Amino acid sequence: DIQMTQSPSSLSASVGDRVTITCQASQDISSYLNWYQQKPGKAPKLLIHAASSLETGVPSRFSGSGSGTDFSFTISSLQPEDLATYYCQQYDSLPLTFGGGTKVEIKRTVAAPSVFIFPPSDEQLKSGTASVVCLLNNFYPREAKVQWKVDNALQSGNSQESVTEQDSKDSTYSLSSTLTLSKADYEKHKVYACEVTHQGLSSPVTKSFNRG
Amino acid sequence: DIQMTQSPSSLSASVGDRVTITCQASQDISSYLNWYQQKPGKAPKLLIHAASSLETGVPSRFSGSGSGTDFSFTISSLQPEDLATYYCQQYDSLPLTFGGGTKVEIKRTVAAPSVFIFPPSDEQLKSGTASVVCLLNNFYPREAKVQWKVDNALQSGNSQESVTEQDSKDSTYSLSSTLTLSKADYEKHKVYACEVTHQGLSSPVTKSFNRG
Repeated sequence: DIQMTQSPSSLSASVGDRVTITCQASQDISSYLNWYQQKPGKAPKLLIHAASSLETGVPSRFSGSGSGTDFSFTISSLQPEDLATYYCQQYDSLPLTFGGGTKVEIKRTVAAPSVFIFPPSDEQLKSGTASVVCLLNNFYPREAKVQWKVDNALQSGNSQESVTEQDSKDSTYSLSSTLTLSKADYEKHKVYACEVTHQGLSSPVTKSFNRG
Repeated sequence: DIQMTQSPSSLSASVGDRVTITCQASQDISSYLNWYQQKPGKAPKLLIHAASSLETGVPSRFSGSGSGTDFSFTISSLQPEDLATYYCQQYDSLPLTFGGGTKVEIKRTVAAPSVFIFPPSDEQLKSGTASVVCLLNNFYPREAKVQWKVDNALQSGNSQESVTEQDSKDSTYSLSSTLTLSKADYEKHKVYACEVTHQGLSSPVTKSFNRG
């Protein structure tokens, strides 16, 4: 088939920066190339058709060019809402093939995570499990550490965390750590602590509560 | 343009099950529909072209049916290699619209969400806007439904959700539903509720707060 080679695999640039992504077809595909934008968790959206025709409704900062084997896509000045994975697709023939994609990540200033800790719900305890939740809100970069301490003893392999994709409004992340103990182990202890270390934190922040 | 609506948005199933997704167009598009498969972090792959033409190389457990406005896709026996997100796309005319997608995932121990509700801070209300958040935490499968009620009335068109994509999928989700109201509207009501639904919950868990 026609192989589509996209580059780079991912990249980070500041808002206002020009972004250029390229695609090459294994063979001359004339001008039959489309560019899609895939926001996190959404269906892909067409931005550019036939190598350079900008779809109506798409911001003018997007543009494509080239023909034959080499093609390129450009974002004049990167904005928070451009956070997505861009794909090029050749439509010279079936099977319509896509390139690997390119994750663009917005670089921005360091933001300190504002943190909260939430004790298990009595309704949750009734199921045989207690989940203590620790929330790290609006931070940058993503590299953040969250260590659990139950009665001063460090925890391991009983924590699970979900971090969000970079926010399209302010380019920050939010993370949620969850300590899961059986109702028995939970009742055996009093102090539940969550130690969050981040780059915008001079010293590790510790949130905690005393069991009822 | 032509709007494509898929169904369901996600589904959990065990290896060997017969799976069926649907896709309906806002207007007759003949057989001009493609069905893609997208593994996490991969570019979509065309599986079916022209409504029911299996692309050379795809396994026969995959089938397509439909014409005009109602289409469907079927997997005779779900195989572990089929766990992914599927899309339909119409190519009757630009902008080559893609449906929302249907995430097909494996059945596992049902994990119920611990919902939390956060009211707007005074600093934000200063801005003239009011956003009340409702976090669904650490759940599974992804199928969940957050419903907002203000002074016991059902709201619509004023909330936004962002599901945390799970990376290394022997995991769980987190979902935020943000209801934005103008300051004046926010101060015109008392009770703000968020009623979530999930298969882990025996009954819809309604979480709320009273302005004040």
